[PDB]
Amino acid sequence: ATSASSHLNKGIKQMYMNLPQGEKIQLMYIWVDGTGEGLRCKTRTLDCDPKCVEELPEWNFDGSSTFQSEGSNSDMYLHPVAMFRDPFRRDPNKLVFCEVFKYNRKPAETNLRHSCKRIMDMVSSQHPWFGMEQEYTLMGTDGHPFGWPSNGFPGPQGPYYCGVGADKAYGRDIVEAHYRACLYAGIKITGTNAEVMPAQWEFQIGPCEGIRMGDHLWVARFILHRVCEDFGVIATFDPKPIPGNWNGAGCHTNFSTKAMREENGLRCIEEAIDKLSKRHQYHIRAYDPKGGLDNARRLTGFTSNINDFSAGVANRSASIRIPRIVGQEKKGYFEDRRPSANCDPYAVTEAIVRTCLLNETGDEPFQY
Amino acid sequence: ATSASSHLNKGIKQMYMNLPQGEKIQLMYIWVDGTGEGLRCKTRTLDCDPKCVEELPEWNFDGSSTFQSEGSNSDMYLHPVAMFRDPFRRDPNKLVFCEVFKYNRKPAETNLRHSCKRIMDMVSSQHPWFGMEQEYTLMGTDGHPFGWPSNGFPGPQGPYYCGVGADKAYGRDIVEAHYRACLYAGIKITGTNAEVMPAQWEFQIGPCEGIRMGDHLWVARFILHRVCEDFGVIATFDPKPIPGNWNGAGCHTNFSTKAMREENGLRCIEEAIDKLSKRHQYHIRAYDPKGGLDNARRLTGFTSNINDFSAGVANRSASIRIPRIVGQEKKGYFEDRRPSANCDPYAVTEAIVRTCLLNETGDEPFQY
Amino acid sequence: ATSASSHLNKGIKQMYMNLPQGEKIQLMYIWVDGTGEGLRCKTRTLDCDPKCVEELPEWNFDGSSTFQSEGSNSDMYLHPVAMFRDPFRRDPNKLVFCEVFKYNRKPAETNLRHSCKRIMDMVSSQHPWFGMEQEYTLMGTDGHPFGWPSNGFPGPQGPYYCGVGADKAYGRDIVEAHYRACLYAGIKITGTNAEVMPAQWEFQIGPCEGIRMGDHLWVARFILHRVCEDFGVIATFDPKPIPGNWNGAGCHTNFSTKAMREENGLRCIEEAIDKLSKRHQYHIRAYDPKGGLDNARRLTGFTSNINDFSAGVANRSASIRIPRIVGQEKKGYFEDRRPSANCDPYAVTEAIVRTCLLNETGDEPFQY
Amino acid sequence: ATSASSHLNKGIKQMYMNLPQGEKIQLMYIWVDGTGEGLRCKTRTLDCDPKCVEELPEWNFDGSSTFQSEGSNSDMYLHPVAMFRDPFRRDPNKLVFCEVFKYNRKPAETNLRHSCKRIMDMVSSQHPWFGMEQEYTLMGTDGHPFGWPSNGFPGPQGPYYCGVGADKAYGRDIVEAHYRACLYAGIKITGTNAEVMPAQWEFQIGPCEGIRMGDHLWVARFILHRVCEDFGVIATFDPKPIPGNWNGAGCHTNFSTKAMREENGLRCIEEAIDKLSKRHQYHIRAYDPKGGLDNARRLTGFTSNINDFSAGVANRSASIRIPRIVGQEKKGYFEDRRPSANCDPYAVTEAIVRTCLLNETGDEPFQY
Amino acid sequence: ATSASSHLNKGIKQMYMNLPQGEKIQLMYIWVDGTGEGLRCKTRTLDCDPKCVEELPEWNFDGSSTFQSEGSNSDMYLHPVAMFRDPFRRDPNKLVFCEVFKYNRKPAETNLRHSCKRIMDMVSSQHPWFGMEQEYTLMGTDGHPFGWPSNGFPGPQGPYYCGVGADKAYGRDIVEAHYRACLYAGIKITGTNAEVMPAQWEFQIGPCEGIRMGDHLWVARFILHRVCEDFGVIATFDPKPIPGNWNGAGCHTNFSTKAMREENGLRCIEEAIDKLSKRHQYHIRAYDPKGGLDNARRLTGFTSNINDFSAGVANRSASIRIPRIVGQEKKGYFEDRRPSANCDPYAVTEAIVRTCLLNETGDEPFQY
Ligand SMILES: [Mn+2]
Ligand SMILES: [Mn+2]
Ligand SMILES: [Mn+2]
Ligand SMILES: [Mn+2]
Ligand SMILES: [Mn+2]
Ligand SMILES: [Mn+2]
Ligand SMILES: [Mn+2]
Ligand SMILES: [Mn+2]
Ligand SMILES: [Mn+2]
Ligand SMILES: [Mn+2]
Repeated sequence: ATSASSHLNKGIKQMYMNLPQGEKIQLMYIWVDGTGEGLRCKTRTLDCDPKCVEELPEWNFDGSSTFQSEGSNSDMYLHPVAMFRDPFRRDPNKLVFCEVFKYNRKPAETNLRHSCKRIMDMVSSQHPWFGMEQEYTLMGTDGHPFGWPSNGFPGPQGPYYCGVGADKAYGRDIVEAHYRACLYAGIKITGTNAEVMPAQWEFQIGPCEGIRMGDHLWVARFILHRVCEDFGVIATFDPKPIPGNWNGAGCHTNFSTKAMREENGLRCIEEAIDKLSKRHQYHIRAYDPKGGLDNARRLTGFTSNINDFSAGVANRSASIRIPRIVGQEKKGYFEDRRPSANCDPYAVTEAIVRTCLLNETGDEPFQY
Repeated sequence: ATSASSHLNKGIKQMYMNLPQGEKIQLMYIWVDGTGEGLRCKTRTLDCDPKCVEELPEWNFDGSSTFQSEGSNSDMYLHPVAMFRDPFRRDPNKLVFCEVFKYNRKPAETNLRHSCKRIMDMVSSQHPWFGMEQEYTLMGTDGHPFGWPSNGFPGPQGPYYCGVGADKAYGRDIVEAHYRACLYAGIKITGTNAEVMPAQWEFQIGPCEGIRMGDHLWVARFILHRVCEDFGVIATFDPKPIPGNWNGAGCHTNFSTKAMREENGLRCIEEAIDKLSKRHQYHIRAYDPKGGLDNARRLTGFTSNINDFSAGVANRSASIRIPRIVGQEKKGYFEDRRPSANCDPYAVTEAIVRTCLLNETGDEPFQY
Repeated sequence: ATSASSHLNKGIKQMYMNLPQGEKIQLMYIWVDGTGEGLRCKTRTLDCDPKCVEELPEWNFDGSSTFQSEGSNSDMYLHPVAMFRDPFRRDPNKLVFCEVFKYNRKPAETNLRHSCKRIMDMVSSQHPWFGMEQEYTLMGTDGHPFGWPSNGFPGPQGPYYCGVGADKAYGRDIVEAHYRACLYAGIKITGTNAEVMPAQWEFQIGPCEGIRMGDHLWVARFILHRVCEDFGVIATFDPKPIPGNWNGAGCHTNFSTKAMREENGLRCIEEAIDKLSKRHQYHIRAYDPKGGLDNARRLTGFTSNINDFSAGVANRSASIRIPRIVGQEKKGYFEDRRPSANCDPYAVTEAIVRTCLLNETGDEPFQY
Repeated sequence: ATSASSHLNKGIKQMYMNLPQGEKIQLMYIWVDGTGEGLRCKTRTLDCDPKCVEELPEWNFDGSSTFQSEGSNSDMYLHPVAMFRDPFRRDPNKLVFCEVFKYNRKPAETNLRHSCKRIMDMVSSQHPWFGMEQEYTLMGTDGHPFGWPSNGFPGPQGPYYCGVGADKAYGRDIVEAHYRACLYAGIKITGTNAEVMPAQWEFQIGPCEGIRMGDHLWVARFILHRVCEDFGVIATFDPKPIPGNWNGAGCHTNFSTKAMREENGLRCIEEAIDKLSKRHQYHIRAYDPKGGLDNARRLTGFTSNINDFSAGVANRSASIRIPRIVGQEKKGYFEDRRPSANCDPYAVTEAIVRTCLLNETGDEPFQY
Repeated sequence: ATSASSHLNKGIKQMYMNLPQGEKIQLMYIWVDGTGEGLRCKTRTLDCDPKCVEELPEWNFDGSSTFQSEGSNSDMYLHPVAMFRDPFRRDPNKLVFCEVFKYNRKPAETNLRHSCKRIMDMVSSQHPWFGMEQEYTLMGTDGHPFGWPSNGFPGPQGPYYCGVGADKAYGRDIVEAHYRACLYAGIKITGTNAEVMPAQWEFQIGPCEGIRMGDHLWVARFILHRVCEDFGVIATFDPKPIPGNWNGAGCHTNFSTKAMREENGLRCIEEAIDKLSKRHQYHIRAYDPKGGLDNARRLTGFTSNINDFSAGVANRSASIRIPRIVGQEKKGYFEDRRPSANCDPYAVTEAIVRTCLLNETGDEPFQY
């Protein structure tokens, strides 16, 4: 069951997009709404052919329509912070991820990018590298996963992981289109695979230094949403898209700095793991938009326990996993398997840096 | 009845694949899962534009999701061994067939390529050439062959063999696409034809010296699976896809060495045939993933008998067939008609070489 | 009602065929099965880029699957005799019409091309030119003509002959595609038209000297079959596809030699017509694969009578028709309207030459 | 695929038929058209409430519309000869099988009942008893058997004979309704079963003395036609409804007289069998409306050969079969397995009586 | 996916069955074909209104069409042995379960009722009571269980056992109709329930002394088949209708005699259980038509192991279960959980009596 807009003749759209647009450039403005998990987009025309993000002009939108402000002063300004080519409108047009701001220049409630960027500007001396493996479930318009039998379930799990075939991988066309669009847009995407759950996939955004990780992950999520809209399906980042004995959707996070990637860098990995063991409660609170409510359906064991912390080397069921190659070479990175699929990358990255590099302690972040 | 993902608009996918990806290269990693008949695929991005297979980096995957390992140490490393262009992502992207290894560098349970490669490295002085004619049945998502009437059977056998017409060949588009993809990828494919059973086809991988035969056959199987996934059907290698008076799916194997292709080389053919007559039980055990259980439904006579060995010149019903041209010219090769359609090419090729060139005897292989 | 394979997404097939195949060349081998009216095809890969037909290698196939041989020695060799470009695989790939031979080099039962070629090698001094107007009926997979109402008939005959419009010509796309494919392949096709019966068309293969007529007609029939398979319909050459007051499908034959096309050549036309009047029974026996059984449903008068011979100038209902322009100019050719639509062109052409140029008499052909 | 009239709401028809009609009585007049295998029906209202057939009035119809007469004098009179209750209009209304007569009181071309009744009036002293097992194929409106897969065939023969289950018996509702209607109408029906061919059934009309056999069989055929019309399918009496390896539809005939059912009556069975052996050609000519043309597709062996006569005890493949119980008890009847399913019962019964009781000889019947 | 005959308008069938048939009585003859698991039915008309089974006449049928005899003497006689009212044709018509016999009065290959009846005539002094709980799976015409999602599976097992609701019980209408038909026909049916597998039900035939158990169970199976045919689904008695983690279909058997139901009758239960422990191999061979081949897919543990025998009190996983109430009261019966769902009740009952009451020993039955 696909969307009604998907059944429109795409040949007409291809013919219309084949027109030479000319000097005019369409700038698609992207930002995060008040829910903290959704995205919003609207386009504008610019004729100067800009080169840098700082050249792009500020924009404003009605925040009362995005669950971001009341009716008194509902106007919210958009400050561009990321600059990417548009894969749905080819090279001349561009994708613009923006930072939401209130009417009085204050950061919005869901605008975690301001604090995240401040933290990484503080810690840039250590060069923190992040990589997050977003896992999403391809769902039809009917609320059930794509390709799943009507009013039923497919076979048991096990053949679907990284599977090839009509009965092993559902909606691979969406994944291929999203991969090509992310490569075209300049998103630092490293790879993709099919997860254990059928119609559930994964794409790994590559090492991005600091705020670039959150920027690239958010733009990749928007690109995936637009590709699924073109194909007529819905990509949901719910941690537990289907209750029962089905694999949950999570977003593991890899963390590494200059010392952790240097020779004999395992000691810093142990220090970071101990700090995360100390701040497990804060991290699990900050690893999803609902403060652990959504992640309680994925990290239920039977995925590490939500209420119990555990770490180890090459442990799939541990909250923090050290790659076996990292332990063998005594250097590399460590993977945080706690964050959910709908987690805000800015909050996750900020919490990881605060616990590791800033030695933060307590139950609340410290304002600097 | 095709897959639900097939009904997605392919024009959108074509438009997205028309984007210039640029310097980034997608490497699709392919390996054999724990079932020994299925295949798994997942992709990664590499920016160095590699030339040789040894340059490609090693990868790891969760073996517990592919019926290959337990939960203790479920990580399995991937060692690339074959290097091919990607027909589904054009020239810059590549297909990578990999060798599965355990966490402690030991070969996996289904990783027969290690022993096969060792054997052919031993016997490379004789230059063994192999060619296997894989026969597959095009099945819809409903478990019945493609193009077959709903809840029924088509006309009797005889018009469908190498037939041309709407009512004589089912799913020829898949066969043409697979042939073009195999030619593009560099797979040494020689030809194709429609088998006696409707919707059942065949493609013959050409003479490949040693381990290249298994590599090319496995990559061709993966390419066929991906093409059928694109078209929305399922290609099954079951030896007896439909019970009753319907032709079974098998994978005949041609074998030849330097002496067997030389002048007056028929004597070596007789020696090899006698050795296979001696080791019929071992060969029939090693000619399918289930140790003769699957092949018991195809080689039931009425196809040579599974429990009875027979060989001859230009004999269709014999286990080993000498081509009539080979007998006329007193040189050439001989065909082994016993292996099933789901047989692992590595095991078949290794058994043939062990019986012929290594003069192996007994009921178990000898470890060197 | 079209075939289930037709509903497959052809965009995927176009994308796969857009790949550059490279140096490898696919040779599609074509031959006539044991029924004498059907065709069989299977392809092979050749890397030498051949120029002439004699360079192409011989092939073999299982004759027991084509109603051509018993189980004792079921292998039948294929000897290429015609060389054509492949319209379904573009210029580098080629179509190969082959001559079927038994295991002991003897011509097959349905291999009339050997005797036909011998006869025309004998009579090449007179330069016999032949042209046959094959008429076929476009039928869906349901056994009823294409575009005909479900469980019914269209309007009465008369508007459909050479008609233009949605309600006047059924399946014109197949005819256009077949015409383009025949022109691309080098088939000497002269024209096409819609016959009186709806969904029944006709294409006229042009003057081809001797065995070339049979070769080109058979290759054109195969190309039509493949085009209909691509479009999902079935092209039947039955003489009476639909019983009742509907036009039958026939294949008229034009015959001319050097003297018949020369000045004052009408006398040779009268001599040939008298010889055919003498040998009407032999010709009507040899003008269809069933020895007049199939043609008894078309040549029933109400089309000349099957049991009565008649000839004249510009007579539609006569067995032999002299074109009015030929009579006016006292030179040209004459048309034989007796052969059926499923007639073997080799047998028809051989019988015509034997009666006209070889002055054959009796009820059986004379072996030379 | 059922008829369009079948999809009409039958609840409305039931409601309308629930009305009390009153004193008026509907008389459905039945007769055989010019084809000799079809039936025609039209009704009239009579208010006298008749008791005997001779009371019913004569009727007339346009014979030019039933392939029975030319346009000069196309009126044909109907003479009622059989009297039966109407199962489609309940007890007060009646079914009337009539005898067709020309304008000049001469019997029609297809009116074999006159000669048949004369013969049995001659031979009534011997009390000939006849029973014919009509076998019919339930076909949908699309020309393919009922319940058969679209554009295909069901499983092989063997499970369908007298089968019970959804996949073993097709259209059993029609058979049950026809059995109930025949029992209600007074037709001497003995039993029913499912034949080897799927959707092919059989009903055996019981021992009827003389002309009553033909009358009851024709009325039963009409009742079956009307029941199939109500259900929306077509009951065809073609001897070979589906070409190939499928069971044909035939109408075996049992014959017995007073001496043949008496003690030590086997000698008369041998005499009758010898007479039928003598007159096999006449019988096979007179056992179908087309003079053996239709039966040539059923009695092709592989059913006794059409051109070869054979008889025996408990022989299924013999033209004449003596039941094994009859041979054991030295009395009873013998079965004639030659007549086709579309045979006229009057002609079959008349030929059997002429050969057995009247000792007729030659190639043409003798007019008395 | 239901049968095409199910979509016929049942209002017409109801109207036709509403006719008063009168004095004529339809006798439906039922017997077991050569497969040993299927059933066959065909009807005849009798006008004497019989009271007892011995009054009914013998019948004959073509055994070559039921996989029961060769073509030499294919006639097989039917001897009625059970007498039941017909629920599909109301009170006047009757159901007749018959005993198949060869042409020479010898019992057929699948006619186990003769030996079973002889054994129970021998052992009638002890009054053996049997009750078998047949479990069947309601399957559509497509080969998948009724109500299951197309190309998929429903939720996991556990809510479906004896469930009530649209999503908990599939095809309850068939079960209710079958229960009513069995009660009407006089079948000693005790109860019904829905098994763990969805669309899989169970009906328990009550205590029937000796051969009556087999008779009633076979007639109940035929009634279930006819009811499913009316509703358009297929009732399969396969031991493992769906491979995987789904409950298998079995037919447990309760056994009790006069001593076992008397006071302090537990000792005889122990003796019988010990005898069955001794003869486990013979029983498991004789508990299905395929000699343990079918039951190997159901009794695989994970249902007691097929190769391991075990017995106990109130043990679900044991081959022989003593009911807990029986152990508490020291009297009653014991349940044999080994027989499969397609088991012949005659063979099961005969084996149980031979092991228990006749003290049979060895690997083959002893002919008396
Ligand atoms: Mn992963
Ligand atoms: Mn991972
Ligand atoms: Mn082959
Ligand atoms: Mn072969
Ligand atoms: Mn014309
Ligand atoms: Mn013409
Ligand atoms: Mn019969
Ligand atoms: Mn019979
Ligand atoms: Mn139970
Ligand atoms: Mn129970």
